[PDB]
Amino acid sequence: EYDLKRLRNIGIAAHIDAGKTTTTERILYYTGRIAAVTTCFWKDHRINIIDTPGHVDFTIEVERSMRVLDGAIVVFDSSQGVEPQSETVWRQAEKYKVPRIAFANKMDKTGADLWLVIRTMQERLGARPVVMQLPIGREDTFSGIIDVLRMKAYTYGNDLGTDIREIPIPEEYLDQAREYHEKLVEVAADFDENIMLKYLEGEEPTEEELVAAIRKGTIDLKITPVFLGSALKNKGVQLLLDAVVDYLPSPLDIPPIKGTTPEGEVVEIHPDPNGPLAALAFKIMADPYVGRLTFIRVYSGTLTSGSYVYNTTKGRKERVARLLRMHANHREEVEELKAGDLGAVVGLKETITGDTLVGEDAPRVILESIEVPEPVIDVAIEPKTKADQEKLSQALARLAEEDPTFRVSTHPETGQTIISGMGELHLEIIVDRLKREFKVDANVGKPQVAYRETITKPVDVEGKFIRQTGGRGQYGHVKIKVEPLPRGSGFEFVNAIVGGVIPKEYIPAVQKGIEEAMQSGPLIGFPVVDIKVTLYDGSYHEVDSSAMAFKIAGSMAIKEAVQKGDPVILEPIMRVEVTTPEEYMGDVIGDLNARRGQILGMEPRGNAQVIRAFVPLAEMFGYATDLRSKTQGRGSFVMFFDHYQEVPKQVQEKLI
Ligand SMILES: Nc1nc2c(ncn2[C@@H]2O[C@H](COP(=O)(O)OP(=O)(O)O)[C@@H](O)[C@H]2O)c(=O)[nH]1
Ligand SMILES: [Mg+2]
Repeated sequence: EYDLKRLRNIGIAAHIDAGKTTTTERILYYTGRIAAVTTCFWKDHRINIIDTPGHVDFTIEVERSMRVLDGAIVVFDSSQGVEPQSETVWRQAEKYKVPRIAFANKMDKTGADLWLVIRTMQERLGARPVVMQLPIGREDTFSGIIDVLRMKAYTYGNDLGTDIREIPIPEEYLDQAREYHEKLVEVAADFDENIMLKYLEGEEPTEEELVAAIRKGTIDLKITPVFLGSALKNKGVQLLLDAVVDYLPSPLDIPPIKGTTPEGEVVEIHPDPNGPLAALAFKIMADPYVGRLTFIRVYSGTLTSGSYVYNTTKGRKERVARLLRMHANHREEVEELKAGDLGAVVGLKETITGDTLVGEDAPRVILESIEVPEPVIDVAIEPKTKADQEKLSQALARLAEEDPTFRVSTHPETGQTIISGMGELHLEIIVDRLKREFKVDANVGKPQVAYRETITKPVDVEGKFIRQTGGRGQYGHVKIKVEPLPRGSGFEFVNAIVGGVIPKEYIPAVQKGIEEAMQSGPLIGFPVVDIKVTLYDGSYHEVDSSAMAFKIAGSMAIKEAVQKGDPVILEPIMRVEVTTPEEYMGDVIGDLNARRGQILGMEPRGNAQVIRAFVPLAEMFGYATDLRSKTQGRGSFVMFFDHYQEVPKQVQEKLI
């Protein structure tokens, strides 16, 4: 009941509204005649369907979901062929070196041309797609599908899937069918030698030869077999399954994952159920009654239900209580989860999305990197009126655990809770996450940028404090030397008091006091970073001095002594991989250098052209729509924070 050669772990990446969701939903209907990844069966093959992100912008989620799957299907709204975003989604496919096939959906829709896809496929996606099926009909006249591979046709009596009759191709669509059979074998002959020789001598190859050959090609990334249908009208979907088994890869065709030994050495993990074990927990999905199910693709070895696996990313052991394969209607308990297969685990306390798992006495291989995002997008948030402040921070509790990658901070002045993250969308999703499924309605603020502040020249000034007989005598007096530290060298304190000049007891306050003003730079009101303070002189009032009057004695000096060291804003200067069609280069490169950018290289990937840059995050708000407009939607870009840098003189002056 387990042959690695019969699995087929696949995804469904479509432009929104192409039918990512409606194709799957109709894919289960046909499979199930007997939710992250959702196993199922078609002619003696298992087909674990990983879920690919909703919006294809999701990059990181996308990265994962990619890594987790073997084959993949692209769904094209056959109104517009490869859609602008369906164009962008192909980019991701191209990237992660994943074999695939394509689905012309909506052939009933008014606006139903196949060739439209084919043309703008090779034309816009550099695909060299191959035609395997020809419609019988056009719009709402669409009556079937021809398989030019096997030279037969299927018909569809009703818009249901109740009626599918195998019919010999109509005399009408015959001369077209024959031309494309040939033209195809010309692509099969491109892979099999025995096929060419039979094309020439005029011999008909064999269905296997054909399909066998076409498969090497689909797989080895040299084509993209192309079928069509309407998932709405329930036609050609079966074929699409007959496709997947035929062309889409088992976990044995795709290459082994690049895993990293702890010594640095990066070795390759070969799909072997009877060897050391490792897996990837990509999806921490919170079930109802069962609890924290974490979803895992297994690469080597076997997962036994009731065992002790090692969370290699965190470092703590985990116990696998039950092993689940979630199906279309119901769950499933299993004892094994072998290699190349996918599923759900029960237990695993401290295991988050991405964490790698290996088994007890097994090599500690990590599969995912170590990216801890520098916090760059600050967002301010009052509750509704402290009716929703209740379930505000108690809401962050669940959110924090399963995702480490975001600050939470109460802002100095306004006391507004402040959420510090990576990207913009990263933050926006949580608003919908909170103002809806968390029942935390409230007052939101515009994304801000993580400006930090610092000095440049070394200063040397004090910070007294006097409030005598109010209510009992109060007093305290510091004298400090501050100098600027190198970038992202952060804080350093030094105590060079001679002795006795200030009481030993009261230093903590001076420190607690410095630390409290470094949350408010004089330039805007952002955390002062990169500095070296030195307490060296002072005075005290023997009775009047107190833990309060030296917290203030000290705060009054870090505040004051900043506005003297020629203060300076620093800003987040990002790193960008913008994907533009080769035609819009001279156009958007201009866009970067308008946003104080500094272009680095340009290296080709696919029919496209990618460009590495140094735009200030400060100049990035709305860059999506500005590039979607300059590439007519064809563009796409990704950020990866790089460093903090100074702001130029004219940049600062305006910053108030
Ligand atoms: N004409 C036509 N419309 C479809 C078909 N499949 C899906 N749709 C429409 O696609 C829209 C959204 O598709 P959806 O399942 O949400 O795809 P997704 O947005 O990419 O996940 C729905 O409003 C459907 O009516 C099809 O085969 N033919
Ligand atoms: Mg959808």
